[PDB]
Amino acid sequence: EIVMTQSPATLSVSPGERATLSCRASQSISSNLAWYQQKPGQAPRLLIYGASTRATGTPARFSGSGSGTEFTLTISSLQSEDFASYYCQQYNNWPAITFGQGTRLEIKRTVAAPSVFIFPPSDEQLKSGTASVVCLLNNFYPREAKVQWKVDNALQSGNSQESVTEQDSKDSTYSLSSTLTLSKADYEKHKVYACEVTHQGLSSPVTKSFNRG
Amino acid sequence: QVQLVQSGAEVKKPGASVKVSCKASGYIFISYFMHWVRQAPGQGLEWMGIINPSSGDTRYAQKFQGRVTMTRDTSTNTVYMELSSLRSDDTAVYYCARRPERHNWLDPWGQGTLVTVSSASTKGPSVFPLAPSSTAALGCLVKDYFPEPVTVSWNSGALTSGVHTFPAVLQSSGLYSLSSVVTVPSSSLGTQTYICNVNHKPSNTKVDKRVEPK
Repeated sequence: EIVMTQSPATLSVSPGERATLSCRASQSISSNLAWYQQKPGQAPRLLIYGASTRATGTPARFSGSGSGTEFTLTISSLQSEDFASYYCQQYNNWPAITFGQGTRLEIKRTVAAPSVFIFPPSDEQLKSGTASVVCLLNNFYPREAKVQWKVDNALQSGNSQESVTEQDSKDSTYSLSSTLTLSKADYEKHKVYACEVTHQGLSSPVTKSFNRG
Repeated sequence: QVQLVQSGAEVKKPGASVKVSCKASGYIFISYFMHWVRQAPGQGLEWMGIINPSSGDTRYAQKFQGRVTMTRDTSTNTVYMELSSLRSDDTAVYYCARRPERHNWLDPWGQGTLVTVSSASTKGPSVFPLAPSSTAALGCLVKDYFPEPVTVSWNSGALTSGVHTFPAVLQSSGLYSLSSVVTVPSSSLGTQTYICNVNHKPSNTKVDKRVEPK
């Protein structure tokens, strides 16, 4: 019944600068707050407790101030291994603990426009009752990218799925894929299949399309 | 040293029950409470409850009071979390965490156990190629498998740079779909063999698809 609300949901900041997250409590928890870092595919590791006390092994660039309802974690000089997810946790009344929603820390880099590609259904997949057209947005930044599908200029709605990868290790960019699934009957009934990409690194939307055949 | 080791991943049909173990090593099991929390990739961490190993006394979060039962075995020094009436939003990673007075902040945590809630049956992934026409982008749509995970390596591990393997998406069928795509110099196709090797260990599947075009 005490609720913790995490500052912004996501934060991108250039490596080596400063990063500030803020945990908020509906009920005053006095001091009484911990922080956790978690890398993807791994469990959360303890970072700070009692709002300000670094945990064993927690480096000195991680600090935290609090007391009351609003708290703050600060990382001075970002580092490669700090970009991860961060959760605050409360223990105001003893056994009951509630976590925050989380703030994901991302690497801020230069704007990069996506390299777009489109791929028709393979002639082994049409032998069943499905057809999949795949649109790839390779190596772009920031995360924000709006891809739309149009078949015979008919704008598709609620029949594509989007998946974005984790920030690349060498480039710190993202890649994205929009997969549009149709029935084979619906696929061979139409000719022009187009994927239009909108991104802040693009002077104008990039339309990559093909014809059935 | 301080180590929590839980059981492996499990797949449940809706409405069943799941029992996750958590074995301690490197400390006095009888002296430190065990928390269970969970993480679904639609929210953050959800605390499930607290058990006292020496006593076995429990207190559960209001959200789970009734469905969850926490137990322990002092001999084998293991905590158990049992969740019942499994609905489809209970698929998540489940963590046990040791509590280091009135200082409740959890450290260390277990490896986590992935529990999937679905009535889909074990199924091999069907592989389809993503050939490039006019650097070039080639790909592999591994489609309609259950359960996760899958392993995709290009060229039996030969080509690695430029490879982007996408996280799996759960389709309306209840089956998963994911694609892997790599960029290569355009002149290299017509000269070099680019194979997409996927394996699915849950369902005896080892598929190799040559990904060539036009």
